[PDB]
Amino acid sequence: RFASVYAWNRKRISNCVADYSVLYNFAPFFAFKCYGVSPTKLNDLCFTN
Amino acid sequence: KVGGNYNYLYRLFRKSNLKPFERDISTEIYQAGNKPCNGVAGFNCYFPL
Repeated sequence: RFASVYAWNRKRISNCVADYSVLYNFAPFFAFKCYGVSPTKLNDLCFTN
Repeated sequence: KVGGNYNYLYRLFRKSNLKPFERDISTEIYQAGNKPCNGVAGFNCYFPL
């Protein structure tokens, strides 16, 4: 179960492999939009937070 | 124009980098690879223009 929108949680990830493989989690997505970063190129990029 | 000027477009992502002074008139959709895409699709089969 997820949290409400007024008390949304935030989980910090800083010491894990950023493997963007969201395809196996309900692949027929209703709204999959990307802002500033390409969809397929995100898997080969490093960030801070 | 106010919410117009659709005649000028661009390509945000392509299957391969264009050669120097290379021109591409076609605007086919990039294949996803992990999922067979014929028409519209999700992750990696969006419209380039």
